[PDB]
Amino acid sequence: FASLSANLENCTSSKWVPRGDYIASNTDECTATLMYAVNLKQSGTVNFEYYYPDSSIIFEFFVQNDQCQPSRWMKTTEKGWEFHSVELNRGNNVLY
Amino acid sequence: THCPAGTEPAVGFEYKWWNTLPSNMETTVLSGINFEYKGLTGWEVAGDHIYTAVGASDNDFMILTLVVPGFRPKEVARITFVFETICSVNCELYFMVGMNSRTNTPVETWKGTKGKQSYTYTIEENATVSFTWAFQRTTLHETGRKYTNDVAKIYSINVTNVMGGVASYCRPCACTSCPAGHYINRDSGTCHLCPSNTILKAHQPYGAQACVPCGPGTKNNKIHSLCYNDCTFSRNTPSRIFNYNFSALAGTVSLAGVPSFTSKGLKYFHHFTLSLCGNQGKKMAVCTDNVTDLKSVTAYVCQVVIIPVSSQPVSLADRLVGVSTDMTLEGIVSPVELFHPETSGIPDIVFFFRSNDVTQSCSSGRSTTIRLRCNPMKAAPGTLRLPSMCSDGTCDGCNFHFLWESVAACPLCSASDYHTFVSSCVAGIQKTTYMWRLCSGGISLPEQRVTIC
Amino acid sequence: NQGKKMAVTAYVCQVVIIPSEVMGYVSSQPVSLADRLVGVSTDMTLEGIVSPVELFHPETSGIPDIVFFFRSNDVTQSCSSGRSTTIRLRCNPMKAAPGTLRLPSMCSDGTCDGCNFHFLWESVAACPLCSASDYHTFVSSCVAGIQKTTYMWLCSGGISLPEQRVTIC
Amino acid sequence: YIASNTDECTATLMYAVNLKQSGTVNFEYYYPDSSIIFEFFVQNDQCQPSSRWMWEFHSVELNRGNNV
Ligand SMILES: *[C@@H]1O[C@H](CO)[C@@H](O[C@@H]2O[C@H](CO)[C@@H](O)[C@H](O)[C@H]2NC(C)=O)[C@H](O)[C@H]1NC(C)=O
Ligand SMILES: *[C@@H]1O[C@H](CO)[C@@H](O)[C@H](O)[C@H]1NC(C)=O
Ligand SMILES: *[C@@H]1O[C@H](CO)[C@@H](O)[C@H](O)[C@H]1NC(C)=O
Ligand SMILES: *[C@@H]1O[C@H](CO)[C@@H](O)[C@H](O)[C@H]1NC(C)=O
Repeated sequence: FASLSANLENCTSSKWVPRGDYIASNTDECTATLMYAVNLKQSGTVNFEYYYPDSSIIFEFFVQNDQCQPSRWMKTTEKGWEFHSVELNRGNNVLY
Repeated sequence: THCPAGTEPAVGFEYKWWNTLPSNMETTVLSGINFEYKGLTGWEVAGDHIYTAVGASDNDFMILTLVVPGFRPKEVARITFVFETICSVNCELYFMVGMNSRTNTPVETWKGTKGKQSYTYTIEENATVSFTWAFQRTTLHETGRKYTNDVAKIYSINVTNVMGGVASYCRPCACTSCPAGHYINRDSGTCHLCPSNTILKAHQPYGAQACVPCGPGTKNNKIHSLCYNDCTFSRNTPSRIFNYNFSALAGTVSLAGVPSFTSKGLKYFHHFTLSLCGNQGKKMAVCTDNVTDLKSVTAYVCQVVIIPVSSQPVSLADRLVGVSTDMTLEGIVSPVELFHPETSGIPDIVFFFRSNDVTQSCSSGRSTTIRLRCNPMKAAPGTLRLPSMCSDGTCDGCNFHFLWESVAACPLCSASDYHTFVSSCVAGIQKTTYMWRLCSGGISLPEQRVTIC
Repeated sequence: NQGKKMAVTAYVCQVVIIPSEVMGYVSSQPVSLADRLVGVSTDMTLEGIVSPVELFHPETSGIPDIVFFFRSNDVTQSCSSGRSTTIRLRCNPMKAAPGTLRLPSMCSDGTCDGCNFHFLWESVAACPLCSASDYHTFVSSCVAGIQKTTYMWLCSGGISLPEQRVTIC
Repeated sequence: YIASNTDECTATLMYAVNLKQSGTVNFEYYYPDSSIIFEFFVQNDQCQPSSRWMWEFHSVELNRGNNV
């Protein structure tokens, strides 16, 4: 995992922090990207549980594909943690 | 006791005691550590007041959710709470409102220890609304339930215009809805009309006490919901009568300040949509949440801050205060020290429109001040310039003020205003030419005429 | 600037620029438009060069419009006669700004002629310097022992507005 | 050879090759006129920029990632 954090236009100290059993997003105004570069040898999917408490902070989960070629926004979650899943191809997909 | 047939059938919720928990409200615990529904008993009734019970940890949220399906007939429902907090530190009351079963949004979030107070909320439109009061004893996480003193007391809950509820109090009525402009009155026995230039309030039905006359320089709307501005103000002066015109200012304008960087690199700038008058009292200047679509507030002046987008919309002009050239009107003044002295030098005009919403930061409520000026060199139909000292206009905290300059703002000059340059009868010739000496519009410039002497 | 054409060096510079943000960052096709001076006068024609006055709207003031001519030395296949630039000068009283240069509406690019590039400039200073007898006279005559002499004004600058004086009749 | 588009249109020639070892790319490019600009870069395994602009001879360095 690469926890790249950059100012959108210091927030370098603000990034996705491993809070505990769950990771936590930065509360302040900055772009904190959590990126994973995994080479899927077979067609597969990704299943992760995401908590969306408030609409103040937006959540984006797009897996850029093998050629770097790129519905990205995740809807709000109420009550439970909810469940998300997208399809992935055989290319070197890089989750963000 | 049975409500009299004269009074309208009104049903409301009032729980001054908690010997028996109302069926509408249910208790639930969300553990702070794992952010999952524990299914515990968050709040324990004490007969008189309801308080937060101790769960697995004090960081866990104590949720008490009350759900109403609809509202029985933009302040259709005014819910009022009496919250008393004996909490010590890290005391949050996440009062959330779900409009039409949407994601819960915290309208107000009190912080720290607070005494008993009354808070009112506005339901913009009829829908399913759930009031959830979330309490967190401590923001920091510590092992053990060492903090049970932090308990929030809510011993009074009042809900207005509820569907399928008990009739805790019945409001009066004459029972058909009187036409707009007629105050509902039960003792009179017939639909009685309010006096002219008066607006009636529906919150207090009986009598004309809620029917309040309009302010200076205003006209009543046919609906009597809010006063209307004629856009032409006429005041008396010893020299003559001054008739300031603002007809061209009815249309909305888009003026925003320079972007300002935050503590971080993010930048923002405030943009207000101002509708001075006209449109038969319709305040259609609304700010929506376009960024959310990837709500809207109706007011003459609309507040929205947009980043390089559409967020934080709050109404600024809901109730009309008054319209006159005097600085003060109903105890509301504008920061004239920020506005530069005008070049023309005529007495400046100021318009006042106060928003109904009251927040913690604005105890007196949101009152909006609009300063009107006239400048001869402003050949454009309108040049709205923001105050230089307060670029955002929020330096006062509750008074948002802009500066408008246009040629039409000058008073309508009378007949004797134009300078006279009539020539006298010498050598058998005389010339009579008239031209203006601050005048606006009026009769055209009279032409010269020749006559023998 | 003592004849210095620092705006290629020419009084009028031609450059078409694409948006820089669309490209991802712009300055291309530079050609001089004003290398040789043709003439300066209010007449439409000067040394066989005229401006498309039909494109320019009639001015509000109504005074005879001024036109400046500066021809570029470069000669191309498309422009056999060479590049000649025409600049139309106008004066408008309501133009309180120091200068408002407005492009011709009919020819937005200004290259419809093929060799004549024309813009329209409007400013208060373009009006002629009015003489002494220009301001309107409104002197009052001697009746009842009182007379008033007040003078007031298309004029530009000049002597300040004279003040009124009182004298017995 | 392969020819670029003479139009004012963004046409990209992309190759996604997985280098099991660090290596280089050696290609010959012709630049007759400056009207059409040439851009050649390598994007590493985390889609990321690893200079950008350019019969002559050209060569750049590549990493062990899935260079594109
Ligand atoms: C919602 O409305 C539009 C939709 O994109 C955006 O604001 C306008 O964007 C257009 C496109 O450049 C501009 O020409 C307009 O000037 C913008 N409106 C204003 C008032 O400046 C934006 O996404 C959202 N804007 C608002 C005000 O909600
Ligand atoms: C800029 O960012 C660096 C990186 O964390 C930080 O150490 C520094 O304090 C920042 N500068 C500020 C906050 O002025
Ligand atoms: C809520 O307060 C209003 C304020 O006048 C009152 O009229 C109403 O009766 C109250 N609600 C109940 C259920 O009593
Ligand atoms: C309010 O909306 C609810 C549905 O959300 C509906 O059942 C109810 O009838 C509405 N109240 C009216 C129309 O007065």
